[PDB]
Amino acid sequence: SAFNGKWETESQEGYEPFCKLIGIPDDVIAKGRDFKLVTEIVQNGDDFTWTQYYPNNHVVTNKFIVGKESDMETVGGKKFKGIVSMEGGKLTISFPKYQQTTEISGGKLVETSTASGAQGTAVLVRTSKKV
Ligand SMILES: C[C@H](CCC(=O)O)[C@H]1CC[C@H]2[C@@H]3[C@H](O)C[C@@H]4C[C@H](O)CC[C@]4(C)[C@H]3C[C@H](O)[C@]12C
Ligand SMILES: C[C@H](CCC(=O)O)[C@H]1CC[C@H]2[C@@H]3[C@H](O)C[C@@H]4C[C@H](O)CC[C@]4(C)[C@H]3C[C@H](O)[C@]12C
Ligand SMILES: C[C@H](CCC(=O)O)[C@H]1CC[C@H]2[C@@H]3[C@H](O)C[C@@H]4C[C@H](O)CC[C@]4(C)[C@H]3C[C@H](O)[C@]12C
Ligand SMILES: C[C@H](CCC(=O)O)[C@H]1CC[C@H]2[C@@H]3[C@H](O)C[C@@H]4C[C@H](O)CC[C@]4(C)[C@H]3C[C@H](O)[C@]12C
Repeated sequence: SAFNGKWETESQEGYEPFCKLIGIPDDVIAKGRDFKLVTEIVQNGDDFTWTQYYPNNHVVTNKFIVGKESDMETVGGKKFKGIVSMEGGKLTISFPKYQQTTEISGGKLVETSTASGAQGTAVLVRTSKKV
């Protein structure tokens, strides 16, 4: 039940280098920095429903079972299959060019992603507070 509830972005460390690495144009990075994503999580043990509230009523819902291959969807609508493991309370997914670790730390939702681009890699640390 640890991840349960509604969360709101308070900080995004590495935000601009991360966005720059993955092709986002600089003008929209500068506009995008003040956007604070709201996340709603229903966790029933190993069963998760992860909802992100993007601009313009663009609700992105991902459902998964921990340690079991699950159908997932990106912000752009790309469907893919993935496995979210839990390692000491930390949710984790790994691809050859992408990794994410999500945890509850100091009562906050902390999301750490790493991506490969042509320049090298970039790391984003997003921290959300409970609403
Ligand atoms: C900047 C933009 C806000 C709308 C705008 O300014 O036009 C926001 C809305 C959706 C955001 C993207 C989506 O959240 C998907 C990605 C999530 C990653 O954690 C950061 C990069 C990432 C690719 C985001 C970059 C940027 O913050 C976007 C593109
Ligand atoms: C990689 C992508 C951001 C870039 C994009 O939109 O293409 C983001 C948007 C939604 C994210 C997923 C959703 O938050 C649902 C899952 C949440 C877990 O905490 C990690 C895996 C998890 C399956 C995430 C993997 C990945 O970081 C996703 C798919
Ligand atoms: C590509 C997709 C169209 C649906 C599809 O073809 O599957 C479009 C329509 C809705 C768009 C999203 C929404 O308009 C909300 C966001 C608006 C921002 O200007 C860019 C990111 C943003 C998160 C968009 C990403 C992407 O361009 C979406 C997902
Ligand atoms: C590898 C995986 C596809 C898995 C599958 O084929 O089932 C893909 C699906 C959507 C991809 C993500 C999206 O294309 C958006 C991002 C694009 C950047 O150029 C790399 C990171 C980035 C965040 C991608 C990481 C990774 O390559 C993802 C998560």
